[PDB]
Amino acid sequence: RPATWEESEEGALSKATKYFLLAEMFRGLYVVLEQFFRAPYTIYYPFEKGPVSPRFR
Amino acid sequence: MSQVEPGWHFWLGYGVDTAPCNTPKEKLPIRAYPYKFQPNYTGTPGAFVTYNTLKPKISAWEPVTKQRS
Repeated sequence: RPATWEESEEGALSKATKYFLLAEMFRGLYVVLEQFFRAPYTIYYPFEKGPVSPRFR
Repeated sequence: MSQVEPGWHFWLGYGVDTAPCNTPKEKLPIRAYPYKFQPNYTGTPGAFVTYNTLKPKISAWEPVTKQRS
């Protein structure tokens, strides 16, 4: 059955803090920022080539 | 990238672990003709001009005349 606002295992003030302070949104911002400090995948093409196989057509 | 000789075009590309510098003598191709490396010449006078390797299928008559004797 759907769950009403009663039968809630989360207080109103706590979910209001998550509402006003944008919790998941800051978490997404941080997950994007973690990539800022990771190695870029980019290969400089005219000077470095990509993967080729014997079967290539 | 057309200026990269073959063999290196494969080594550069992670196809073979051994360069054509360090390849054995037996894996190298045998050539009875001189090797000429020519890169892509597009945008230049050296661009490839395609043509028909054949001649016309129907050969015409070269007219020759005879007199009424």
